[PDB]
Amino acid sequence: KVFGRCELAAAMKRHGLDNYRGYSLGNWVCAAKFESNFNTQATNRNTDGSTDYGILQINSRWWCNDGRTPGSRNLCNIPCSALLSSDITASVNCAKKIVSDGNGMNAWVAWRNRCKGTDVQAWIRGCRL
Ligand SMILES: [Cl-]
Ligand code: NA
Ligand code: NA
Repeated sequence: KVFGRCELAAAMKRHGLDNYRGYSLGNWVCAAKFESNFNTQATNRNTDGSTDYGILQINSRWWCNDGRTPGSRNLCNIPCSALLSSDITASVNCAKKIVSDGNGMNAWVAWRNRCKGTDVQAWIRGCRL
């Protein structure tokens, strides 16, 4: 399922992302846009066994388990398939685990590159009427 920009931003605000660990809402929409293009079903079969999953393109090497990434971790204790659900809640909760450990959103390359310097409050403008 591909979210509308404001559809997504609303949900991300209901999932408590607004300023979560120092990161305003537009940040989260900006990384979602530039990781998956708002599509909860986005995958990216990284060259080795690893695979980026869902709206925030979570990597199976570290966070979830697909059953195909030898000696990966599962730091969210979820199977990857759950990220592709079209609900963002699983993707959103594992992301909160990622931003606290201390990088934080730098953990997402698309955020690090396409969002860091931009004016990010623009990714949520016009979404209230
Ligand atoms: Cl913002
Ligand atoms: Na695995
Ligand atoms: Na979780």
